Amino acid sequence: PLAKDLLHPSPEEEKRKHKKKRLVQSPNSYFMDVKCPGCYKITTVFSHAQTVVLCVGCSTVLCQPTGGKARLTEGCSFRRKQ
Amino acid sequence: GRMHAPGKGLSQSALPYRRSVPTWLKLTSDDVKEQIYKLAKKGLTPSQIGVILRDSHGVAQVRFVTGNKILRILKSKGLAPDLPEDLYHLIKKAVAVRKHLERNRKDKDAKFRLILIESRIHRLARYYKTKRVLPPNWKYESSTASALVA
Amino acid sequence: SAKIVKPNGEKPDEFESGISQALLELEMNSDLKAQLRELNITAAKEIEVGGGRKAIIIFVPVPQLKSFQKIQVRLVRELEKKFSGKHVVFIAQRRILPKPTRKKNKQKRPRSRTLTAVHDAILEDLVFPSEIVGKRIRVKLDGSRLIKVHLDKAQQNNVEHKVETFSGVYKKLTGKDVNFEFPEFQ
Amino acid sequence: VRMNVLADALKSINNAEKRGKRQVLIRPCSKVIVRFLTVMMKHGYIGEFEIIDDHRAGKIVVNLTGRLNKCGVISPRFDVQLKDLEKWQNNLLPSRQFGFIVLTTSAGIMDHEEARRKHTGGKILGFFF
Amino acid sequence: MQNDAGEFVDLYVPRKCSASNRIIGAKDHASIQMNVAEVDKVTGRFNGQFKTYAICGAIRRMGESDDSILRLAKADGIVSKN
Repeated sequence: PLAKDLLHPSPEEEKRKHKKKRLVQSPNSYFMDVKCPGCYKITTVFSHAQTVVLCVGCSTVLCQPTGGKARLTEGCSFRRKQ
Repeated sequence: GRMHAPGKGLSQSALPYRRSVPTWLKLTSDDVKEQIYKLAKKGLTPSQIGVILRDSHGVAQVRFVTGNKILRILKSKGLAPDLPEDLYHLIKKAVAVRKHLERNRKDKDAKFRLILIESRIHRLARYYKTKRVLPPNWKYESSTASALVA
Repeated sequence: SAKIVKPNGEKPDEFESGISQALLELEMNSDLKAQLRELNITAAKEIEVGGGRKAIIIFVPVPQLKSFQKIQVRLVRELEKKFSGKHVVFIAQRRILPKPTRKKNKQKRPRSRTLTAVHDAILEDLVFPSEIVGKRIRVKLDGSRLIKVHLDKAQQNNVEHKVETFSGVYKKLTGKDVNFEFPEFQ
Repeated sequence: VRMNVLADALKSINNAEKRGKRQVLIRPCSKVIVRFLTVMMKHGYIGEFEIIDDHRAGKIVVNLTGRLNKCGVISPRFDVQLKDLEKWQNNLLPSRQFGFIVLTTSAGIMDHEEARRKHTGGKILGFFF
Repeated sequence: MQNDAGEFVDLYVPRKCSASNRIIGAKDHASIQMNVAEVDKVTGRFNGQFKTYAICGAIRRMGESDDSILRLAKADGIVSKN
């Protein structure tokens, strides 16, 4: 492998490295929109959450913080945004 | 390398490239400052201001919205604390070790850890006494250290 | 053609006899009321790209440059409707301060207003509707360097024809050439 | 803990040219090491290199040609006068036909031959041949 | 090697590897010089001429001669163009 063009990597190889060490660094986090079942309120919760997110009106618990990436409590409506 | 452990851990946050606010964040500079003025009055500290408005408010980084940092806007009209947040937690953690060490005299491991935390206090105290964050006569006394922490 | 929309710090107003009039006249766009009544522009240059392809630029006072971003796409369309065969860009007047040296009491130059941070901040309002997702400045084997700017392609659907007048207006204002590229999403 | 950033970059170029590689990746970029590399690109040792702009310190990808023997660094930036320069040349150059001790002057980062075409003794910054 | 008289004062000009651009020595007995014979366009037979590539033994022992000889056939109009 003497001639890897290491300015233009494929995006597949770009995805399977560290979040550092990349040609331009970019985080593996994202933001996600979550409809709690029984309300109009779309929540804009961060993916690697560390807090217990509560809903405003129907104040049930939305997600649980865990090791890397937050586990949502109920099987709920859910989409990746931006 | 890690300061007082022989660790080579590479795990830290990586800001993305685009400094701009995303197109879905309809949440203005006036609104995020007054939220920070609200819930920092509910006893919270600048390392945990940004974590709850990241998780439940979508604001990715306050400097990308306001053009100012979190502890910078707390000091903007005076309601920021006296000791810095990172000096506070080393002093709070060193009191917990020292109170433990009185009842546990033959705990020779905690006697080794107690000087490693207390060295990191004084190396960081000499930084703030050059940036004039602390007064020059400020000294970490272990006797009155339990009165600095609440 | 009037002293309301176009002020200066100084008296000269050449080549605004139809330019400042061009945004006095227009009616019933989205945000008509909060634009024609209090905001203003500063200056305009009519430089050349390519062949006979002119490009009028608008110099803008900086604190209301932010107020031009939320109406820019509904101002490019009207200014290109009136000035046909012509492109419209919005660049702040940013006022370089010189680098101090060995040669009264000047308090220090903020790095917001330094020559490196200006010639960078000229881009991200030049390409307004597409922000910049990378920059790959590359030296051309002879001391001449070349900037490759990666735009986002999430708003590619307006910037296809303006890319060669983007490099020409960046060469006259700054002095250094670019070229723009549209890389895939990551 | 990177005490010298020119020393780390130019160590990194040297290992891959003897490894046979066509490109390197230089993790911190500087304005001393982009003016360092356009002294050997101009004399014809490396080719097209790109600066990867990030908002923290950028990266550099260099296209290696193969014409490089060694691209070291003189790690204390010693001061060298134009009286004193001739005994720097015969120590760390393989010959008087080629190779350059590149040194930073008040008039810019130059060669050794550019340093005496001008009258601009300076601080020695590195060498390459 | 072009003295100031302007004369060639040299026993020979040694070859250099087409991969690593370094000089094949006088007794580098692993340096190959082999030919790759191109064909004519319309019928695909050997037309008479060929193209030479020298691969030095130091880059040959390292084990990516095949990465080498394909890469310079990729650049010199032979293998695939995709």
